[PDB]
Amino acid sequence: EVSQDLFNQFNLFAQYSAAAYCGKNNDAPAGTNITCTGNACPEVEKADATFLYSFEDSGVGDVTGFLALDNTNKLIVLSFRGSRSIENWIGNLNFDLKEINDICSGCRGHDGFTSSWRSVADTLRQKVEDAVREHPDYRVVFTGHSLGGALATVAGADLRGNGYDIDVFSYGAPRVGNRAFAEFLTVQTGGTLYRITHTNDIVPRLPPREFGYSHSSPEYWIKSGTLVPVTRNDIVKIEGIDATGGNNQPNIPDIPAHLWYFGLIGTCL
Amino acid sequence: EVSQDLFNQFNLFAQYSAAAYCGKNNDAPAGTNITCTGNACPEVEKADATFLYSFEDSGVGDVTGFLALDNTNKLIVLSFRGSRSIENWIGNLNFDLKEINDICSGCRGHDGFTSSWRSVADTLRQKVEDAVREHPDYRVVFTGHSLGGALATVAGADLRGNGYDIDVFSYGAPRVGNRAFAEFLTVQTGGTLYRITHTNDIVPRLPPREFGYSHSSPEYWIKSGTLVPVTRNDIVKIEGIDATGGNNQPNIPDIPAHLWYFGLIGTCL
Repeated sequence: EVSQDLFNQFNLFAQYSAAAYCGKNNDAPAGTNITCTGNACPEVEKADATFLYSFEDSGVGDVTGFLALDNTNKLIVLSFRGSRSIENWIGNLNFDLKEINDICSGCRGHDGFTSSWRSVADTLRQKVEDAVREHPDYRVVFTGHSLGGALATVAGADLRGNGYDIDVFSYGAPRVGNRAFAEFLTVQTGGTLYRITHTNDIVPRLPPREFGYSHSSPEYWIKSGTLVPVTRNDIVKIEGIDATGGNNQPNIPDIPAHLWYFGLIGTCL
Repeated sequence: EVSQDLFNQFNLFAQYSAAAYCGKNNDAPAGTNITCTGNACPEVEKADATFLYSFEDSGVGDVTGFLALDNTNKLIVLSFRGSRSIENWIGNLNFDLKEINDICSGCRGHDGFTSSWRSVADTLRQKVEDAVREHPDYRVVFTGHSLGGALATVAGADLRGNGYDIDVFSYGAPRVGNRAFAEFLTVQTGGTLYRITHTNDIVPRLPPREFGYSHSSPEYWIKSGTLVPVTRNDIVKIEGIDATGGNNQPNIPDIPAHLWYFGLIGTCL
């Protein structure tokens, strides 16, 4: 259903997100080769990939992650880590929508996450633009898992439209706001956002559509189970805003599913 | 380089060992189907397997585990859980011997795995005698990962001799005694020991061959990496008390390889 080529990119950014959690990237220097504990990012390891700037608890929300240069894949990857302790971070999630208009008219975006990027935007936007300058032939991708995901999406739609495309790969990201917004992220150019989800991952269930939230389109939904290897013949395009048969199926959800996107993610052996 | 039937048994007992850490298994009413959280033990979930005796923290060594009635596989399984933090248990690992002539004359063992077992030995011997009575033709199998492995092994060697074979499958087990214990465990009667190791796993290399400890033979080595699916082709039979060319290689150990035996084990998603 999804192309071998999209499958590799999905896999690779899953590893870049997982690397945000695992091995020597929580804080660190510049130029460092990227490596992960417990085989958590082999495809990144296999690439000529190097740190550009590493961050932590940046601004009001606690923003942690890195900016990488991948000479093999021709990339500049900004990766946002999610929470240190997920189950905590889960129950505490305020269903609250602050209007997004700067980013788009009539739109609505989650106060916690919406407020979280602004906190840091200028100090990193800068650091990206700089890299863009050095390798203007390189594709800018922002990725992230969980809280890291949400950030990426917010950093992305935000910082888009200054001349350089911004792809986003989110793995197990939650809703960031409203049906207008959703429609925005769906047709907004200069970056194709790829919202990846798994089975009944609890994160992209929240917040609910019952609370006026919605998700952008399409959604990429991994139907293979937890700990199960992923093949490109297990990933389905759920095109149509909030179409069902997706992470939005009617049924009951789970956390171990949040930790399995292609490989182990948001935790570290 | 092992048979298929052998592979399935490896895999089922890895799940059975996993379950000892994960699921609603830690204490539940007898007769309830055995289950786990985070896709830990699906082949055990597939079977008609219920708990017989549930325990945890019992013993003078906080010994944790379960006895399990498997109608589908026609087995009686006794499963021992490892430490809750394999690190604070690797770190704190005391290597002092003790006499174990009850098991085998001359043999000396780790005062720790011996004593925690000795304390639960009567009470658990009894409970297996009831299921063996209840099911004379069922296979008694003792299993465990990490510490669990070790205990299981020290149980097997000890309870063999009552008129029923006791097979042992340990996963990433530590070395358990001197050269006398080994040989007893390499050629002893009344049940086969299947000692499974993965790559550069750490615990099977402890305690050192230079604190008076040695390995039972044979060894079934898993060559596939951490977070990599296991095939019959990725297991290799390593022959010989303390042989090398498997796990017992002069290289640098790895905690995460210990946490992957056919699937996730030693931790829960």
